Amino acid sequence: AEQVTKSVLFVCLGNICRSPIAEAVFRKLVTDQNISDNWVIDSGAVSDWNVGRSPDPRAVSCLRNHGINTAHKARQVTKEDFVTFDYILCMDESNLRDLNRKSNQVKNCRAKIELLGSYDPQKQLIIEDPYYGNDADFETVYQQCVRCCRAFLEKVR
Repeated sequence: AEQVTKSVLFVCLGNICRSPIAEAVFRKLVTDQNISDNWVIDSGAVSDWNVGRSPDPRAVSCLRNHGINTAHKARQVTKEDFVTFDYILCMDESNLRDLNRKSNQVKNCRAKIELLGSYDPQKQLIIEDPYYGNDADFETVYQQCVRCCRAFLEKVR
């Protein structure tokens, strides 16, 4: 077994609810397909408000419900992110606008930035912020992530 090394950065506003879910789901996909050795995976925030923090407890228990774990600490997206990741996948239009803006200040930006939901076979473009919702909202986010992440992987795999 030998290939090339790819990388994806999952992005949300706070990197506390959504992207940690996407990231963890994605590591699990890769792990299950015996391709971890060829992937660099990470998640970050548009905002710096929550850096250093662990993931919302509802996100942690949602993943646990699905047999998945995470040890993520919130971090901010940085300028080098744009030259080091193959892809930057975000949750909603606001994240999208925000990243595009930053990436501009980036000369040799090589990252492709897109909505993770653009990969949804069900076409639910946006991954709604679950912060003020309840346990079922987290569950629905997990579900979207699963669909989108499987779809994404099948095409760049």
